[PDB]
Amino acid sequence: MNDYKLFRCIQCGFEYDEALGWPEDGIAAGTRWDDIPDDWSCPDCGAAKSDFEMVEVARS
Ligand SMILES: [Fe+3]
Ligand SMILES: [Zn+2]
Ligand SMILES: [Zn+2]
Ligand SMILES: [Zn+2]
Ligand SMILES: [Zn+2]
Repeated sequence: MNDYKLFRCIQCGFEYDEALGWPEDGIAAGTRWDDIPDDWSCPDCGAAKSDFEMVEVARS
């Protein structure tokens, strides 16, 4: 499947999940990383999207 991916802020550890989005900022569940506008930042420390690393997750 086109699995939904997890991305971890390299500065504070916050994790964005494509499956959940970030509704408080208008980012719908299912929003893929490349489709998030660049005005968005880590909600917990302000780091830019470029400061995230994709997380490898196990099969489910
Ligand atoms: Fe952060
Ligand atoms: Zn797959
Ligand atoms: Zn896209
Ligand atoms: Zn915006
Ligand atoms: Zn940065």
